[PDB]
Amino acid sequence: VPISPIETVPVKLKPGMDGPKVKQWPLTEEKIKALVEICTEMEKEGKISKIGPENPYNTPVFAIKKKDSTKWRKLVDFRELNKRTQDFWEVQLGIPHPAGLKKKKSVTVLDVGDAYFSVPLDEDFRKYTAFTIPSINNETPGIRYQYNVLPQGWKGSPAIFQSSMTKILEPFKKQNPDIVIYQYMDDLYVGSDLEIGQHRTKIEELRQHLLRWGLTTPDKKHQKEPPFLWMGYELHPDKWTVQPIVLPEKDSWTVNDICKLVGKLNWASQIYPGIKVRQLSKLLRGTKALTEVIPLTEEAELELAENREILKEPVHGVYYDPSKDLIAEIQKQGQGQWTYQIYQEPFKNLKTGKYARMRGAHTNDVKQLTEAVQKITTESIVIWGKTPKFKLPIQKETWETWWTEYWQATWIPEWEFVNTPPLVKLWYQLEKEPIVGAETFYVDGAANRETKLGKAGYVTNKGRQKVVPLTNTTNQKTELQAIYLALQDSGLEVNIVTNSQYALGIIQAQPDKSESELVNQIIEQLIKKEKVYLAWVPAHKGIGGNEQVDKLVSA
Amino acid sequence: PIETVPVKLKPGMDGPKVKQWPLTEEKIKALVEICTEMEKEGKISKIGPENPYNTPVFAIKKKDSTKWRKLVDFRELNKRTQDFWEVQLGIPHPAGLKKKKSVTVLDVGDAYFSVPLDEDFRKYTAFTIPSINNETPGIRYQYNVLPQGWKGSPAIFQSSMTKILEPFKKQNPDIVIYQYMDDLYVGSDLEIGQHRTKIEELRQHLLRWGLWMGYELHPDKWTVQPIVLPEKDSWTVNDIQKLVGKLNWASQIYPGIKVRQLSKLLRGTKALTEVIPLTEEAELELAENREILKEPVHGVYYDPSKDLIAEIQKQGQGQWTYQIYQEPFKNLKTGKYARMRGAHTNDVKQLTEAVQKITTESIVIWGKTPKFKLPIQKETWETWWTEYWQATWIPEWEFVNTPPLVKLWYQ
DNA sequence: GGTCGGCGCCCGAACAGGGACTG
DNA sequence: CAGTCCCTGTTCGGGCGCCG
Ligand SMILES: Nc1ncnc2c1ncn2CCN[C@H](CP(=O)(O)O)C(=O)O
Ligand SMILES: [Mn+2]
Repeated sequence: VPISPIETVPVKLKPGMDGPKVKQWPLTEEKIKALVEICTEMEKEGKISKIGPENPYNTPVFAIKKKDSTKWRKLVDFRELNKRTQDFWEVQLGIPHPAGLKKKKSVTVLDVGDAYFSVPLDEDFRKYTAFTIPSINNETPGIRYQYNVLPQGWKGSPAIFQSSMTKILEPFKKQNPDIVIYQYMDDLYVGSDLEIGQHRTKIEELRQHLLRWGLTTPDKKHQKEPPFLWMGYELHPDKWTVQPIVLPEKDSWTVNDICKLVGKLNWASQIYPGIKVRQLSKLLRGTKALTEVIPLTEEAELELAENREILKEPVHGVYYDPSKDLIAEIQKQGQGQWTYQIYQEPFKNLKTGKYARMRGAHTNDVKQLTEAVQKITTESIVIWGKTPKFKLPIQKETWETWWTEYWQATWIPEWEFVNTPPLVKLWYQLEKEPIVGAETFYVDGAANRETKLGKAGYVTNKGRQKVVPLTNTTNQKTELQAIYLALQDSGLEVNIVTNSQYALGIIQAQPDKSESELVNQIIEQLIKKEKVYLAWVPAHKGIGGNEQVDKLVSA
Repeated sequence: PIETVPVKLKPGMDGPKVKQWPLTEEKIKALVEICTEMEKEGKISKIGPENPYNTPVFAIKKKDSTKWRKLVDFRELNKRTQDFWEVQLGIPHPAGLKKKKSVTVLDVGDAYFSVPLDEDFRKYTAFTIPSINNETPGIRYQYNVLPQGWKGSPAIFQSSMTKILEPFKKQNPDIVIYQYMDDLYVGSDLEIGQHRTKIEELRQHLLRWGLWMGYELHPDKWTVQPIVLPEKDSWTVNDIQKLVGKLNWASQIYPGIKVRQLSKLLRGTKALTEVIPLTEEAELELAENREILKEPVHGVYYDPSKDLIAEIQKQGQGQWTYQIYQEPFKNLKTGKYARMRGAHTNDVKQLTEAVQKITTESIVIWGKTPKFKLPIQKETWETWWTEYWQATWIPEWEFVNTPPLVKLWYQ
């Protein structure tokens, strides 16, 4: 076997584990023909070699159909080899996005043929890549081969290729510095601001520099005319858009078809704005089976019909202009949902997206808005390497009042206000000093860990009082219930004194939504009030009316 | 042509496996240049995906410094080689450094590139440079000399360092010199003028051996923030209630705190704003508790084996309090920072500045770096913290969310 | 078909750490 | 007191999409 012009990568098994010795699958006769046709051809080019009984290893093998071609693809079930192979550190830190591309005078795209089959494998490793090809007869001993290159199906093959590819492109990139080469696996986006005459010169220079190392650039896959097809997009000299997206239209929906739908909805959310998957993902919660049929809810059928109408009209993105600033703007779509658009010129979207993660039981729009900005800021630095300027539906004074008082550290980058309802605002403000002329409520709750019963009430400075029996409760539920009562039976200004740390904390974080029903009722009574002041005291210390009520709700 | 000091990981431990976080444009260009230069000077060399170990990398600018400085987050590596730089080749801590009138810090990380690293240990120094929009896969490197930011670097270089400092420590025996990571802490009681002169004497004393910085400290001017009680002339029910809760929360630190007489003033179910006169027995319980808060805690003392832990409280209006302890309620040092950079406009910049100011005091006083309990969400911190870092070291931290109890540290 | 790797989303289950009350 | 459980937040395992 001849020597490959590319450097090899040393690979070891994990210390203390031998190669795989697993039985071969039974194969259909249509795939056995497709395999031996590819097995014998790759043996001629020096890509696989026969082995005798000196190779005690074995691994399964199969084949699937390639997309839009009569040729078959060969894959290896290395599930037992990959377990005992050494760990690798991948180099593909993310997927490139067309919004980060800069306007280039000349563009060229090409894809090399049989990428993994043009890069060699380490020598000392090929013994563990043993497999059997079952003949058409179950009695024929079968032809045992072993791989010589990167097997499609091995966990180290993609990592080895991308590193070997970058090492071969460095001498071309070092001699051609102003040639932007987006390198993703085998596909090469090549752009330059040189004149279209000198462009094709560097094209063949690279097509000959790649050929020197065993990399063929077929003229079948060569692309010199726009629109280019790159990473599942269409690249025009001024605009770009995703390749068409096809959604299933099943009459009887299963759980798998929702995930196939939800997954494609998230992929479309990068340029198609306003996509919502709140109610469609509400179908997947607590579901037991993957093929279980699920009837579409009324709120889910509406969400699907809206997304279908959005996919009807054509949308397109633009490219990144490093001269003008980056802009991102968010909107409050639904309760727990957000959508944003990034652009440089108005209505010329670079990309869109959505944030809808619910963190914690108790939250407010200002908490969620901050969480969305961070999701956008990280996303932008990935693609453009900078932080965009933000247009937020929150008043400047509304944000100022929040972060100055909040006990956590929180901050938002350079932003400006935009008057697009619904505006994020704090629905209520706890006073900082007690209110003169307001009734003072000393509340406490208590419950029994076994009986799940308890009381919750209050005493006031005006002689008012109440205690309520409670069922199926905990000590924490009572202490909140004691506050809910004080808010119900008070005027428009009320001072409340509790000895529950758990209750005071949740309320001071000014939540406007919650998973617990009792919290939502407490929030509702707080918005009706004009002035509310809370305070904390240590229980069982004989304090004001706190002891009197600690003994009233004691049982 | 220098022999390599052989090092090994702590037994039963694999190398660090931390992903590289996304970086801005100005940082990636600052790394590509420095790595191209360091590769040309043989300090680093490119590697491949066969190395399963990796470590984050990013760049900074020190205070009032234009040049970019490469920095590596070797925290996960230093946790996995801790037996080397504490048992075999440990650096003593001068107890008199904290008592000096002025101390200056010097970036001496340039000298570590003169010593080669152990070959079997270069596998665990791998890092990856990201590209904007993932134009190219990860450009990887590994260190061929002593890396900046490691813990084993000042331990291997300690023998060569002492011989460089002896001609200066002999001429100036009254000057304290401490080496922590890529920084050299020099403390003297000289006047501020001739202090800066001896610094340049050492800057040239180090340049002739193959090495520049300058940051001034004043450890004698470091104060502690005691627990204070409000001195009012008229108290309401709410004032006394807040006072008791504060005095009760402090009673865990000072065991001699009592609230018996004050709780008797809160006998009736009185309105909060109602003014309550202070009884004769209560006015004395208030005065006695004020003096106990002046006294230092009984039984508090630093333990070299225990880890340092520090908490930070955001007090609003640019105010920040902090405490350093090893055991609960046994605080080694309290304090308060005010009017830092980013005051009244950026919390994260202030919190980053506070972590640096606190960590610096930890190196001067104990020679250790504390693990931080930070009042910020994990996602809010891991996004913005690198944008305001100005130090060559990085402490460990964790994220908390304790709502305000009763203001125990700030009035 | 039931291969690898990367990144993204959504879910539930498992993990974990602090606060009140109890033998 | 150590032993809980009440509550809340995090981490990870497992589906689909997308790319090659
Ligand atoms: N489903 C798949 N499983 C494994 N590896 C795959 C794959 N889709 C693409 N690749 C790598 C590139 N493959 C082509 C030729 P083929 O598609 O015949 O493998 C090339 O190497 O350029
Ligand atoms: Mn290809």
